[PDB]
Amino acid sequence: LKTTEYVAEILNELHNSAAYISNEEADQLADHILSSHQIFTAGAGRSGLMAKSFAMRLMHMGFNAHIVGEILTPPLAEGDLVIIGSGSGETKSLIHTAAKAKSLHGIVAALTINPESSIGKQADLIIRMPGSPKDQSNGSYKTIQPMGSLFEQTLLLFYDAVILKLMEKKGLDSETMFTHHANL
Amino acid sequence: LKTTEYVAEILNELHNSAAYISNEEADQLADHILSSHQIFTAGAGRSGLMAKSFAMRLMHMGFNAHIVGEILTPPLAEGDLVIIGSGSGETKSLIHTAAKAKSLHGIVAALTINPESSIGKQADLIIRMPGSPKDQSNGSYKTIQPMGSLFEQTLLLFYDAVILKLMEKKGLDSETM
Repeated sequence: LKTTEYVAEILNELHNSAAYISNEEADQLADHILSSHQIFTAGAGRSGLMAKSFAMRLMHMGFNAHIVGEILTPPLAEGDLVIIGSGSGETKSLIHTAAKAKSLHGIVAALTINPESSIGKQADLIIRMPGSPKDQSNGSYKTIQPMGSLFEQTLLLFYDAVILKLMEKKGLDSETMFTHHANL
Repeated sequence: LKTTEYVAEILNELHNSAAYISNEEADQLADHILSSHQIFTAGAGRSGLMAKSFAMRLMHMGFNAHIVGEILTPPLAEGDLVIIGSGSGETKSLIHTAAKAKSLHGIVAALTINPESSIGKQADLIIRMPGSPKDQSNGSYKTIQPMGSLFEQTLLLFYDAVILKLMEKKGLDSETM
């Protein structure tokens, strides 16, 4: 295949995966971002990178956004949000993050294939992601890509869409858009 | 209005945008990756995040992948490839990177909206990205999202498409990874 055909193939995969996400949980996420005084994102590897890109945009929008596990991460307080992207829902690091977060009476929101997983079970809000063996045998999910790729891409677009819904709720657009980005 | 609808909006913007890329360039980037003995990715901010995603997946295929500007990045020798993602092609940190790389006889590929930009003029391979004033005035390029969002999403999708082409050329699939 041509590289551009692979791009288009990828975008085909992302269609079946996207829409399939439930609005009620998603749109609830945006309200939590609006209330909580602090917001933390989290993920491992490539999912970690996507979490970072979301926190970057949130900061640009002027939320007190943070990334779990960086050098200058502040302590979570009661009420703060924690957003966790994890396919498996099993990554031991992020289990600990959710558990520790709930103990401090933070709110945990998990984005995962497996709502029943160790991370899902802890979450106050689950945004269920496609990729289940049931989804695959269904025809509701399929992929040509090495493991993680489609789920990681779904995180990005999903995160960026949450950005759009926050702009809307705050009455802004990609033209007005004043972003708080680094200077030096 | 609803988040899943905005997802679809983004999907729409990507369909118009993504495939808008030239394969002659693309497949030659895959060609270069298989040639060079060391591969370096590069970017700033979010584009930097995408390039880290690339290098990681390139690492997974057993390529000699690194990311410009990390603690353990080794020195570039002649022949090596450096892949640079820059919307405007005018990020100062990356201009230097591009410059230094060529000045060391490395091969430079740049993924920018502006081929004649500072970074463009330094590159051996350009992968022109969608977003130009022309394409804007044309009515072909529209984005409802904060600046760079679309270019960045595109970078990621392209990088993962390039991974797939590399798998094809190496005769492997999702399983063998």
